[PDB]
Amino acid sequence: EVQLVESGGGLAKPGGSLRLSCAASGFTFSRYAIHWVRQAPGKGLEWVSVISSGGSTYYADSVEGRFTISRDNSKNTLSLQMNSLRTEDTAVYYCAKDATPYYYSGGYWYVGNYSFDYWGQGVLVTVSSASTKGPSVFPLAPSSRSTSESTAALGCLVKDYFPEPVTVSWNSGSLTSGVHTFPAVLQSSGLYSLSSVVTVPSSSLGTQTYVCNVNHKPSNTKVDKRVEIKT
Amino acid sequence: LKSDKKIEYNETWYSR
Amino acid sequence: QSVLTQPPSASGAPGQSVTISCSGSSSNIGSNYVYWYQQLSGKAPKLLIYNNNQRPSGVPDRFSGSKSGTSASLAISGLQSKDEADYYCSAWDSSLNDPLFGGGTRLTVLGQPKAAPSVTLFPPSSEELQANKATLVCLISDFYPGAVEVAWKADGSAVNAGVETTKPSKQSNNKYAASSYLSLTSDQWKSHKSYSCQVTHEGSTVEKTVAPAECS
Ligand SMILES: *[C@@H]1O[C@H](CO[C@@H]2O[C@@H](C)[C@@H](O)[C@@H](O)[C@@H]2O)[C@@H](O[C@@H]2O[C@H](CO)[C@@H](O[C@@H]3O[C@H](CO)[C@@H](O)[C@H](O)[C@@H]3O)[C@H](O)[C@H]2NC(C)=O)[C@H](O)[C@H]1NC(C)=O
Repeated sequence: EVQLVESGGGLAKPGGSLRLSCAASGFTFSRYAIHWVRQAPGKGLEWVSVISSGGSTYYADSVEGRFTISRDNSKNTLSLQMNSLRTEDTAVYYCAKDATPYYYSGGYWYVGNYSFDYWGQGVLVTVSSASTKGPSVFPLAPSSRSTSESTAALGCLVKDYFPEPVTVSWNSGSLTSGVHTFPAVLQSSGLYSLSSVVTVPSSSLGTQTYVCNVNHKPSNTKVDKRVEIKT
Repeated sequence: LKSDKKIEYNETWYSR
Repeated sequence: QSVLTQPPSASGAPGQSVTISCSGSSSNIGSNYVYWYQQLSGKAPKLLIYNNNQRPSGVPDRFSGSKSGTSASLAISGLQSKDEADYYCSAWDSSLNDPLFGGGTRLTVLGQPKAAPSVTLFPPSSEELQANKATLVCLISDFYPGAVEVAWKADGSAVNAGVETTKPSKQSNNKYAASSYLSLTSDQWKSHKSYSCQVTHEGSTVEKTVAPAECS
């Protein structure tokens, strides 16, 4: 099974640096060029860089001079060092195996055909002047649930965090049915906010506790918050 | 320069 | 000689066919191999067609590729709902000495039934108000098609400042979800009798209303 497992990435300031890495297995590494292709949020694909088996390196015009690709054929590893980062560098980055092994033709050695049959899982790179910020977690409960309401929506507001992503579970992953965690909104301040909601039976309130577990890895923050209705 | 992104330019591949 | 031009969107009927075009120039599409990629929501791209019209191992023959002059086309027959994805063409440009991607084409499969949105409105918590702030949260889910309008009202008056609404995004059940946030001071929240989130979908408007709680 072919695998390209990426690591690195994260958040940097304009002018800062980040290193991406890609670990390859399941094929003859030294026979193929390996590329980096990126994709801005909600945007299209753009080829970033390539390194050949023999160490030949090529880069897109927008990143030439700022990015340095390298590989280790004995370790089956690849790395992309990214300096002088700009706002427009914000994207998910994939390592991508060239679908065509290097070949000799017409007097020249060719590194590949710039088509990509296997792709890594993708690593998020954010470049922004805002610093990392953990979220504030607030409970979302109705002001007063009438008896006619057999069910009740409980939730957690995960407010004013940066950068993405955030994960939410309920009762340490034991509550999954009826859970809806919404994609975050981007505020004008440059911070994100999301909400997670779960519909539970009203007869369970006062009998069952409902705790939301919020994980913001970019700030190394975890928050557990119990949600009750004050009625 | 790097006028052809399809070409391997390691001298070991052509003169070794 | 340009960036490959694809239509932003395309649609087709289930069990029928759709054709996604990709226009370039003589230095890319006209003289070089064309490749096609499929990208499902939240996933990495997948090689769908290579060398103008060849299918990789495991790609069904209902996916076909073709080239004509400076244009290329990807045809999908026997359309399934799982085919909803972004489709990208790609080709080498020898004038630019660069590999090019198209802008992508979002494929919609028609026939999915319309669904009215479920709307839940949350007032601010006592914690946040203790911090002198008040965020009102309007959660919209389970609607199709993915287009809603969100209006905020305060005791009948229109609320324009402090509103931030997400773009709709597909859920796991192929329906859509969205969120609207109304950021106020505690002074604003406590100087009104009620606030309302009004969600309009397909001309039908639903309304939820929250009010400062006396609790006593
Ligand atoms: C991998 O790529 C090589 C090289 O082709 C060039 O680079 C690719 C990245 C693409 O952008 C190609 O569009 C681009 O041309 C492929 O080899 C090439 O195959 C074509 C078609 O078979 C050859 O063109 C032919 O040229 C003769 C004249 O000599 C004409 O009579 C034919 O009608 C046809 O036009 C081309 O010469 C050839 N180039 C080389 C260097 O071999 C290769 O097929 C492709 N796929 C692999 C290796 O699986």
